[PDB]
Amino acid sequence: PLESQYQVGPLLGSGGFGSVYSGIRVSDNLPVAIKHVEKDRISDWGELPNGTRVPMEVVLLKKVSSGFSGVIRLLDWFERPDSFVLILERPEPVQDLFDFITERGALQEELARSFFWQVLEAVRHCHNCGVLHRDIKDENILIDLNRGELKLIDFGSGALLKDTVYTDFDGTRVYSPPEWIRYHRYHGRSAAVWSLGILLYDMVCGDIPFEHDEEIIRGQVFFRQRVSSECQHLIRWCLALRPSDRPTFEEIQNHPWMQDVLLPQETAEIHLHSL
Ligand SMILES: O=c1[nH]c(CN2CC[C@H](O)C2)nc2c1sc1ccc(Cl)cc12
Repeated sequence: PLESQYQVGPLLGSGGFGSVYSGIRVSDNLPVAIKHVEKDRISDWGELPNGTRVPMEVVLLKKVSSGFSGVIRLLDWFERPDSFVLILERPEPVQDLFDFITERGALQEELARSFFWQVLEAVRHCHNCGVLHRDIKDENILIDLNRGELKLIDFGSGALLKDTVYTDFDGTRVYSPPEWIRYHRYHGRSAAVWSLGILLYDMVCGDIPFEHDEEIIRGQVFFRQRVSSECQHLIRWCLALRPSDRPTFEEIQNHPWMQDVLLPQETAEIHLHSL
């Protein structure tokens, strides 16, 4: 047990009410993120395979951890009287997709296609593991600036994936679909695909398409930057008003705009400058 197996560093992130510290695993120097979660604001508890009462976030992290590098891995966790503490992998150097977009504006299609594809692979891997993220967005995506690999983070609004209707939601409103806004219901996959359309527009236009409830419900997309027709068609497809008109993961990945994606390595050399 105990907190001498990590050395705590500076607080990460530039705002918000959460607490995440840069850390280093004393045992082997592995860089890690130390995320503190308060009991008071966990609304969702689950119970572990061996049946302990933990935050849903932990149950979901444990279900998606494993060889595949597309989701940040939970390396360990500890409970305290008033909070849980989660130890996760930390790439170094790293930058979130929100900052990266703040710095570099709208991304070339080629870089968006490669980022977007790795996001699809990560989300497929969560779904495949029985986990629904429910807050896919540029702040919840890390870029490993050296290998050009993206990593999905923050399962704090997620749920077990199921085929029936969800009537609760706690993620980011401007990424949530029109069926949630109007009826307080949605289904997992189709909701996630809407958030993927918002994300792809964000990447190619440098900002999200909708801020207000009405624009979400209206679902009309205006492009403010030059964006190929195939990419605009994928986006409008993801943002179909009717859930059953959205594409599956498989159709998104077999879309003509998704062909000939760069490997992560090439993506970092070309767009992140590696060598
Ligand atoms: O689960 C997380 N949450 C957050 C916090 N935030 C709340 C604001 C944003 O949604 C995400 N950061 C991280 C994680 S894992 C992780 C791993 C490496 C690094 Cl460098 C940061 C993080």
